[PDB]
Amino acid sequence: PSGEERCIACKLCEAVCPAQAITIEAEPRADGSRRTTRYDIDMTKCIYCGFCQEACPVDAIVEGPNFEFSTETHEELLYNKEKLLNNGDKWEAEIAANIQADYLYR
Amino acid sequence: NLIEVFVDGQSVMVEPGTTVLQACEKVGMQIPRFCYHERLSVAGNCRMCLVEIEKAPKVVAACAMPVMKGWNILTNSEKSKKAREGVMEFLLANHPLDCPICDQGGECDLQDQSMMFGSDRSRFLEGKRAVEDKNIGPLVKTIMTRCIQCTRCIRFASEIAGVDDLGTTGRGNDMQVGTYIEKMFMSELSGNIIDICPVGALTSKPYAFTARPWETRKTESIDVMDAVGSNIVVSTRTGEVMRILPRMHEDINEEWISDKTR
Amino acid sequence: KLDITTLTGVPEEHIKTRKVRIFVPARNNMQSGVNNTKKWKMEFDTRERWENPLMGWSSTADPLSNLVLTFSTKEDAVAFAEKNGWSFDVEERKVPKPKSKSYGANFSWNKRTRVSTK
Amino acid sequence: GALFVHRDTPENNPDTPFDFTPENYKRIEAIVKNYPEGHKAAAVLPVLDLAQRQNGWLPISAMNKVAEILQVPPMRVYEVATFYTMYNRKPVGKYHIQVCTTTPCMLRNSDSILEAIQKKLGIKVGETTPDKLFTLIEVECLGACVNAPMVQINDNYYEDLTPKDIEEIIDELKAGKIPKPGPRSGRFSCEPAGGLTSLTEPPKGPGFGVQAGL
Amino acid sequence: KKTSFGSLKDEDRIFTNLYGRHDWRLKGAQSRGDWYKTKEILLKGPDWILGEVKTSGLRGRGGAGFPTGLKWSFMNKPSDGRPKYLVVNADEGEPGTCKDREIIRHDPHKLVEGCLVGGRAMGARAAYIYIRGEFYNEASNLQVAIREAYEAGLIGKNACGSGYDFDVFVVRGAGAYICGEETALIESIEGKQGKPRLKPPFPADVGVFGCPTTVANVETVAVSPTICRRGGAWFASFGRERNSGTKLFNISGHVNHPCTVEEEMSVPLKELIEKHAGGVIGGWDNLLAVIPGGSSTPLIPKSVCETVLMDFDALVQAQTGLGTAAVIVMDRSTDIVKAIARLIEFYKHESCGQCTPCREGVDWMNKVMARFVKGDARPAEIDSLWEISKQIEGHTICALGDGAAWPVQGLIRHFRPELEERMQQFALQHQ
Amino acid sequence: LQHHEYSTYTFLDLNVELSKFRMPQPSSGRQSPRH
Amino acid sequence: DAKVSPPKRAEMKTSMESLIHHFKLYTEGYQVPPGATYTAIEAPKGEFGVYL
Ligand SMILES: Cc1cc2nc3c(=O)[nH]c(=O)nc-3n(C[C@H](O)[C@H](O)[C@H](O)COP(=O)(O)O)c2cc1C
Ligand code: SF4
Ligand code: SF4
Ligand code: SF4
Ligand code: SF4
Ligand code: SF4
Ligand code: FES
Repeated sequence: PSGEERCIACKLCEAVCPAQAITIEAEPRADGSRRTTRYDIDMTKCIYCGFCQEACPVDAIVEGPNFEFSTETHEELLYNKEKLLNNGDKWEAEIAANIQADYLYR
Repeated sequence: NLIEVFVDGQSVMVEPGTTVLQACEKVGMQIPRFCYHERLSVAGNCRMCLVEIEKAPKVVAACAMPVMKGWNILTNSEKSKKAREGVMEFLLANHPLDCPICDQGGECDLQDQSMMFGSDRSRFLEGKRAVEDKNIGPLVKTIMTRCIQCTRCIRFASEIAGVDDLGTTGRGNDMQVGTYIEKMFMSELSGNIIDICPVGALTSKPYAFTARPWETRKTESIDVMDAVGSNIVVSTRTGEVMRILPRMHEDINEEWISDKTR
Repeated sequence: KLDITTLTGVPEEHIKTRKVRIFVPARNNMQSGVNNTKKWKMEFDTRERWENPLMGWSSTADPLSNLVLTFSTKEDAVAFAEKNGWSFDVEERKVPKPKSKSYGANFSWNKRTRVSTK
Repeated sequence: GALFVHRDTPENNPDTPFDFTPENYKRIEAIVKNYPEGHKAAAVLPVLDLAQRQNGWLPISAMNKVAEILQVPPMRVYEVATFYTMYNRKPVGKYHIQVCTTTPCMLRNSDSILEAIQKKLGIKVGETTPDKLFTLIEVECLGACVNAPMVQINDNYYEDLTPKDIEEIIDELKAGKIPKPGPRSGRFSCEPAGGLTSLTEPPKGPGFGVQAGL
Repeated sequence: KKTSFGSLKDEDRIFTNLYGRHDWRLKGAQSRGDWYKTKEILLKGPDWILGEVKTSGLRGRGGAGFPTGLKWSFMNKPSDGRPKYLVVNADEGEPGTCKDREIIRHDPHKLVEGCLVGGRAMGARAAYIYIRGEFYNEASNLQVAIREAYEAGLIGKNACGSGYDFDVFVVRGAGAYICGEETALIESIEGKQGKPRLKPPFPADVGVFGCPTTVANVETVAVSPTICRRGGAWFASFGRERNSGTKLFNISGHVNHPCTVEEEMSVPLKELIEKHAGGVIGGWDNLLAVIPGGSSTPLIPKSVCETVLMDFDALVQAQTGLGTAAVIVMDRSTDIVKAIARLIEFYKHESCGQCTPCREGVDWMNKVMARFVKGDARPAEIDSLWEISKQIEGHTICALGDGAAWPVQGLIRHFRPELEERMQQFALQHQ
Repeated sequence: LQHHEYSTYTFLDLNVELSKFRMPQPSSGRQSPRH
Repeated sequence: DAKVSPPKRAEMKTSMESLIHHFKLYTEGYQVPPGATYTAIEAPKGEFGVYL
């Protein structure tokens, strides 16, 4: 809620990825916090298993409600940390409500 | 004058003065340890080395107990497993939930020994302790809340480095490891404390947050900074050198490397 | 004199130009466990890795970059390397030498082993 | 509540002036002679106690001076100072009131004495009076559990205390009068209060019931 | 052959000057029979002294109660060129124990002569008496007694004209209960933090300054001269078999006349409380959970106290221990949970910290016990506390852990209903 | 009753006085273990 | 059993043992005792088997 990114560069979500679709690099940021310099999910190697949503400890990475994100080029589907954060900002209102709905089942 | 002792019913001939842990090592059993390092002196504080000797009411610390002829070391008895579970529970009672952010994660003796010799749940329903972090230099990043008071760093600094600047201050659960003053631990072999520390309390500042253990590819090589020829493991991920870790060569470098090499 | 090189299907460049290292992996000094130091491993020589222009991901052209094989004994790994016609280098196993440990020595009357702090 | 890390301050910096007085140096020589040669590090506790007695508290400079005198690493002196409670690592009041609040003393309404001390001094436990003459701290078994309640001062045991007794002792200390150590009730020692139930008869004397073969 | 012990005449009392009414200086000690024919005892030989101790059947007064004669004989082996030392443990840190304070303050020459005799038995050049730092005045008294002995020639070169060179040194502690433990005492004397060693190297083979050392309680050492002069069989006469001797007892707590008294071993607890302690406050009906042998020993309910005999084995049968012989009495107008919690907090503050079991579990038990005293816990927590105590006990490097575990186990075992009642009451209060 | 009047340095002064009566101390053979 | 099945999210976020087990299970996984098995079920299309 502060606006700080939830990711703490655990890379365990990268580790559990069945298709190795997540590439993560991290360095201590100017504040000294453990943040990701690089977070990439290849939406073309992803199997949309739902892992790393269960695996990620801080709830940072979430498969949101959107399904209509078709692209006219292959490169558009190789997401970047900026693109993923923009998606999180775009869909946070729905994502938070869905997590609230299902957080007790998890 | 080898004497005969039995580890889980198997006869092993060991020289007098051999500890129970080394006798188990002879048969391949690696007694779980947190505070015992072969290079360093024996301490016995950790208490994870406790094992049951047949016909003996009290479990013994494998690290610090010399074997006696005819002893049968029951390394997997119910008593030994329960002692390991209790010691692990005590170790994890006040340990911070920093694993996702702890650099030692994936290479932490506490994690693996909990997954192998400990319970899968916590009965601790109270608040955990916190320790103010100490600054000991520009190379070792210190998060002392993760410390398990194994005293490995103190014994290393005293015995190998020769710098008697790290010690324990206070008593009880408030006991803390680190220079009482704002002293900086400076030595050629200071970086080895990062390796020796079982938990991620002491970690490499330059390597902090850069990578996780499973990702790295390990290449065995030799250092060139000095003519000692220390054997090293060069850890690379995605074609980029991530860290230099010591490799054991008893003849040249036991398990240590200089700060310049590291 | 067994040779399966023709039958393997490996291209000639990797058969001839690659050096395979037969070794017992050293213990990760970060951990005291020794379970990962009990079996011989065969690993191929490292080759070029470059950054992908689009994303910066590490790209490789070495088919055997990630190929690692486990062998119970050194002789078996050597036999496999010879049968597959790979040049092999064997590093002898490194075993921790036996040490003498005494808790009493920490409190010696006359020796230097006495410990200032416990 | 005392911290076990040292933050350098103008009062407690390493350059704070402390050196043993020459008589204390002779006492240090006497202390060192007690322990075997080559183990002069054993003098650390008595020498630190001497330093605390001389200065009233142990500054970091005092610990460094002890380490230098005994040729021991300073960190060991730091460890000894932190581990043992009696050593004072911060300045304390002229008279240190230590109230034993352990189970045996607790059963003998020690909290009453503690509260009376708090009210008279005006300071809560762990605080020093603005006059800097009294510091109140609770402690564990001081060894006179049988003569509870019992509050120790700089070095004297004022045992078998009642609220009025403790208030009177505090008044005497404020006046500068030195109270006599011992049970402030009628009893003189661990003797049964009403009367001696043992040792009523005179001592038997030398040579009593001595084994013939000796 | 007597089936009921509990009455000791003044003649048989070793500590004649226990209450201090007679002079504590050398003149008084000599007048009361101290330092009598000590030369003859020393000349008789180490073996005769150890045999006298063994025949006495004396058990260690520290609280462990190991056979004193066998313990001292461990040091009888020929010297290897290292010096030998005898360390008298005057720490007296156990909550409720005050005997050693009386012994040192009012009868120091007893301890000095006992040190000489024991050192002769152990072949020890010198004896170090570790005295609790808080006991400053008693330490000064002991130093004065030692000075008088040195002037008289009783100690020092040619001690008592026996051709035996012995020195008594008094070392004062810095305020730590753990230092009472023998290895912790040795470490503290050596100048390190007072943290117990691992036993596998035993104190006899390696001790203070890395030399053979025997650590004995002040009472055990003090009784040695009287045991030698009067004879071992004299000590054996008092008390049951294996529990022989006259033991100092500290009766404290909710008793009309708190006092320290000397009575034969095996004296009935009710007899000791009523005869010398003035009876329980409110009478015997009000008795609730007397602590038999100090804080470390588990509490016993009133029913057990009615017929219990104060000897080592009998108290062990009671699931308690004689310990330091300190009797702490609680009247029914007491919160047993609060008292046991205070003792557990004492253990938390007095823990060294090196042993993970003790360092963490004792703090854990203290927090759980505070929650219990408030009542802010579920009933299941009691079994969890029992299991935690069992984990702590027998796995620590020092008995302090077991000392912490035992009171919690005793409280659970004998007053479990009270804790559940308080938990239910708290739940009702907060609804 | 003598204990009623003891000063801060009484114990150390008594030790200083007793120094003369004390016998020669044993030596490990080295100035310090660190030596 | 938290050494085979991951702990619940609240437990992982509140308990140290649960966090350790979650970390290891989602990074290393659970070691399976050495062995081999052919397990078959009556799948809708017939017998489905895994020789693991
Ligand atoms: C935590 C703890 C505190 C102890 N405190 C004392 C003590 O204050 N005085 C004492 O004589 N023994 C104390 N002991 C017992 C000693 O470790 C040891 O058993 C004793 O000195 C042996 O004396 P003995 O030979 O007369 O039995 C303590 C033990 C423990 C575990
Ligand atoms: S939860 Fe997501 S953002 Fe956080 S460390 Fe794991 S992969 Fe990175
Ligand atoms: S949901 Fe996507 S990012 Fe997560 S593990 Fe599956 S493929 Fe990888
Ligand atoms: S910092 Fe690490 S090595 Fe040092 S005592 Fe703590 S856990 Fe042991
Ligand atoms: S070192 Fe401590 S914080 Fe880091 S993974 Fe291990 S137990 Fe967790
Ligand atoms: S049991 Fe407690 S007091 Fe004894 S050594 Fe261990 S931590 Fe220290
Ligand atoms: S290191 Fe574990 S008991 Fe010694």
